[PDB]
Amino acid sequence: ETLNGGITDMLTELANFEKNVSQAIHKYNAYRKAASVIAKYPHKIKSGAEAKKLPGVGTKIAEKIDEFLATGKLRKLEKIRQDDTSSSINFLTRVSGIGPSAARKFVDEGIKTLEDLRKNEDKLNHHQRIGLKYFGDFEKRIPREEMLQMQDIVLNEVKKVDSEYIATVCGSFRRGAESSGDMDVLLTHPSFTSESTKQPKLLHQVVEQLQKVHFITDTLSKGETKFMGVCQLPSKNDEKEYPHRRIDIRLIPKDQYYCGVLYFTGSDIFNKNMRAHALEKGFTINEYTIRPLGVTGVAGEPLPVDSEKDIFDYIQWKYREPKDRSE
DNA sequence: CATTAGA
DNA sequence: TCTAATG
Ligand code: NA
Ligand code: NA
Ligand code: NI
Ligand code: NI
Repeated sequence: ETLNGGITDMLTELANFEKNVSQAIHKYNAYRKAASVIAKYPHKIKSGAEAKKLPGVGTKIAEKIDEFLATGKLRKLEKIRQDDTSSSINFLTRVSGIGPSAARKFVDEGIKTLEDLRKNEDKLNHHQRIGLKYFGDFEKRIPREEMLQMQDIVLNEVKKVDSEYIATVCGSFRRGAESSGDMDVLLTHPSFTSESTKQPKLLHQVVEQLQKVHFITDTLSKGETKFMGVCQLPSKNDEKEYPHRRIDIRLIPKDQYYCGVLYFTGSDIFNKNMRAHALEKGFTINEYTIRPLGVTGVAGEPLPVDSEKDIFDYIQWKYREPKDRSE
């Protein structure tokens, strides 16, 4: 956690670089497992060899580990850290909709910078266009102050179109989070569950609604169960407008909401932890259900959940207010 | 770990 | 269809 720091960080930088700039999944895949066990390692890694003894530690990484131990740096790391080609991929990548593949290809054509990107806005697809469009706001964190306003609106409409709708702004926001990076709305309605053959309009309806009044301003992608957009608080009595923000809404079969809800609320840790516990207590938990553990090894059987509580009850835990879903 | 675009 | 991208 700190004894192993610098080693694991460089190990990560190393990996990142392979996976992006280059296309070396393995190398990249290599660096991480390494980066992983060395972090679990309980003692100060004092030398290559010492590390090397690890699983996942080859001579290659060892080699690097020495050089790093030896001198506060690493050349390849210094060289990569400098490299404009590589530097660039690192950047373009930020743009919403721009992955590494694309990052590499733009770079090859010479689009390095943002400006470059604009001039060739033609080469960019919708998503990416939008990305480039809201580049700045895409980066800004959302204040819960605003987080609250947004939520106020969304629930308001959802209700309006259908009083039967169930919506939950999941995420950190749900966890008190002073700030948040983007809104996640979990949707479900009673007339949509595991079996009942869809009702696409169900998603569609509300979407309309939300753009209707001007909350949704664009569509990143919209399909029958997952809307992905941009949205924004009405600019008041002017002098101050609101930044464009990423927002996702997903429809769910009412017969899986709470797991789903549980699930997105997280935190990552709250999850696994709640996850490892449901296990001893004879169960299995995942993004949509909870199934009693069968002795024969495994077993199925979706238990009936009517709220986040039911889930705990099941695994017999303490109802954890989201506030304290932190770990 | 899956859903949507795209080409 | 595959392959990319976001979550
Ligand atoms: Na080894
Ligand atoms: Na990106
Ligand atoms: Ni998100
Ligand atoms: Ni989020």
